Amino acid sequence: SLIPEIDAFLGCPTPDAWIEAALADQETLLIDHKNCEFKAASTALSLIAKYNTHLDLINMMSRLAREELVHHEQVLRLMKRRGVPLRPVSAGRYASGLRRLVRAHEPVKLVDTLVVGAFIEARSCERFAALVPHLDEELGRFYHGLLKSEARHYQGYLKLAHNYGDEADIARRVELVRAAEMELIQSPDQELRFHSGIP
Amino acid sequence: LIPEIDAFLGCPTPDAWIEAALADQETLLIDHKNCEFKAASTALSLIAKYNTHLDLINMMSRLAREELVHHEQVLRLMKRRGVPLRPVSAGRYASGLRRLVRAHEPVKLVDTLVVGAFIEARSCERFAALVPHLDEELGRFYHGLLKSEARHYQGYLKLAHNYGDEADIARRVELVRAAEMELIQSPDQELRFHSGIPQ
Ligand SMILES: [Ca+2]
Ligand SMILES: [Ca+2]
Ligand SMILES: [Cl-]
Ligand SMILES: [Fe+3]
Ligand SMILES: [Fe+3]
Ligand SMILES: [Fe+3]
Ligand SMILES: [Fe+3]
Ligand SMILES: [Kr]
Ligand SMILES: [Kr]
Ligand SMILES: [Kr]
Ligand SMILES: [Kr]
Ligand SMILES: [Kr]
Repeated sequence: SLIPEIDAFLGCPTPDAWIEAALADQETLLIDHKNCEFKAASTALSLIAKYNTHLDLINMMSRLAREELVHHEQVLRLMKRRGVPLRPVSAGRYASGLRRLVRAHEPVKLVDTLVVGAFIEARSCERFAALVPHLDEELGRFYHGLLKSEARHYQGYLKLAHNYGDEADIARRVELVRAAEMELIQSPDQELRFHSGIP
Repeated sequence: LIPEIDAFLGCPTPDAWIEAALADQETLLIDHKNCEFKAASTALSLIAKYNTHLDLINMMSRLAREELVHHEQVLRLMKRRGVPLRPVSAGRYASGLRRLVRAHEPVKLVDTLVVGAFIEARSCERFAALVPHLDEELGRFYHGLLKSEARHYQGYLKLAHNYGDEADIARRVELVRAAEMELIQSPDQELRFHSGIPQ
């Protein structure tokens, strides 16, 4: 069943405890979300630069980066309308945690990087969906719009991993990262971030 | 205010540069492609550095998207013309100009933006020098990129004035003009879009 459904692909749902913390501090959530959109754009560019002879990756990543930059700009606009000031919010543990599972040897270092991307995007999709019933109208609508783009990016990242890797080795990678990702989501965490664990 | 391009710049593109470029248009295309990418990349690095300057962040996010569209257009054109994706290392020009930037704020930022204005202004002037010597499709593509380069030159300089200091900008402009002219007029071992004179 190539490219499963979001809840099938993921190892756990977003905890209610995370949701409660998120609702109690929507301003730091927004700030971190803004930063996540940007980071996704910059990650895409770093991939283009590392894999500069991989034409398929380059063309998908350049387009993806533009989409993520639109989202970054939209989060900024919404922050502006609602009087949310900018302030520094350092990166959470999640994406680094997953990047540590990545192997050091090409070409498998690439397929793993892309599987990690598929997980980040799948989780963002699931987590937006968990959030939107609890938000005000304009925020819920914005986040609903985003969750649909996250589902496409999840597919995009998995398709690209299959473009450069073998079914079995990917299936192995997905199993290893699934477990690591569940642990980061379910484990306790000393901070609120979009992809933090339970506080 | 904002000077016209030839007035802002310290010299025209030498005729010897143009001769070299026309004899090696595959390398020029690949480098051009890389420059569009590097411009998006630089724009993102600025957002990450100046992650609280709202005007900077909004201009730079938009600018990156536009630069990535151009990255993609040059790739399309490379594909139609059988230009392979071979690595071409970065020329001296951009890093030569950055060496001029002072280490201290808020003047490190102004400096960086004026370097930005010079790179964009030179790209505009150099595309215009090339257009009349190129085939139909390249001529039209490079002509369509002139307008945006002039606008980006405008944008960077306007943003410099947002964070300066009429006198301080004027002194920085005078200094970068000199170095930039020297980077363009001096002999260079490599053909790039922003290389100096051959030999
Ligand atoms: Ca002049
Ligand atoms: Ca050929
Ligand atoms: Cl765009
Ligand atoms: Fe996004
Ligand atoms: Fe996304
Ligand atoms: Fe451009
Ligand atoms: Fe430009
Ligand atoms: Kr939120
Ligand atoms: Kr988010
Ligand atoms: Kr996100
Ligand atoms: Kr060219
Ligand atoms: Kr260029």
